[PDB]
Amino acid sequence: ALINPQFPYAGPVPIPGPAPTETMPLLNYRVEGRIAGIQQARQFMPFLQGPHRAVAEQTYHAIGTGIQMGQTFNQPLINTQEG
Amino acid sequence: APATIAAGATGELTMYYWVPLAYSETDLTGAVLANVPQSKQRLKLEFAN
Repeated sequence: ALINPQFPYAGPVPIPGPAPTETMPLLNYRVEGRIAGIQQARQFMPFLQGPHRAVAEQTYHAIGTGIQMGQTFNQPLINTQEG
Repeated sequence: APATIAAGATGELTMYYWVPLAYSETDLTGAVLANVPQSKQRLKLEFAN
């Protein structure tokens, strides 16, 4: 702010002001609020809580069976070298 | 300004006036502080007709 003498800035907005209204009042709000609809315990989703496999491992079962059977052919006898 | 304006002619004139507030460029006696109010100045001019 600058004040300049001799033209000085009025020393106030004075008493000639026009009170325009008495509408100043905010009427307090008084209220009762009830949000009470029956609630049912459940919601349907496509899927909740699953941690789906991105790849599975290979998996398997097992079997064996049979017996011990055989047809054989042997090497001929040979002269013994030494000993 | 043309010394004479003959019948049917149009003359062109130029005039300058200095309206002083301050006495001179170095003597500010009479100068006006105008940055101190919103109140307006009035420079009234009445021209020839």
